[PDB]
Amino acid sequence: GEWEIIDIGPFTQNLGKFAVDEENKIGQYGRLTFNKVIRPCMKKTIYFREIKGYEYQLYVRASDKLFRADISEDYKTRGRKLLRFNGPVPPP
Amino acid sequence: GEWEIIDIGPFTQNLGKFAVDEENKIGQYGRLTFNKVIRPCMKKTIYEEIKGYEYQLYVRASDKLFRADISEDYKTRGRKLLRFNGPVPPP
Repeated sequence: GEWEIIDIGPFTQNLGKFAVDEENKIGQYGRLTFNKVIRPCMKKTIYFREIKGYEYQLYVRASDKLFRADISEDYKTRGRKLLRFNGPVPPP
Repeated sequence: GEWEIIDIGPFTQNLGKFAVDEENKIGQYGRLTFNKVIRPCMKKTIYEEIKGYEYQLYVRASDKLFRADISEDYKTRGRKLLRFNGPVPPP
């Protein structure tokens, strides 16, 4: 399964909040305040045709800094895990 | 304008080599050897009438992964390495 562009509406925004909420448990940057997920947002669907889960890559502004966050999502349960959180990075 | 994922092929391979060739002029990572373009490759089309394009690539060179952004001018066809960051983790 491949990567595709997705929009930055409510579902993506809540992915962003998840990422920042998970990074705040780790503490690597000190306490971040979620601002917004910006374009572009990418999803990889991991797989007759049957979806197992997804991988999201997002650019998340928090505390007015840009970070790159990768999130895995389970298709059946919608359990969610923060795989990576990099930055600050410049915009794509 | 819009971002899109594009297929990996000869075009991306040449952008990858360009990035590494340009970064080697800068010198920030020493002499890098091009290895591979890894998925995905993203392109943005910028409108003014087309003004130009912007590429984001994940480029393996000297067995380290870097993120490279390349701009391309529609009228001149000139290309520039805007940045080359890393090592970064895989997408």
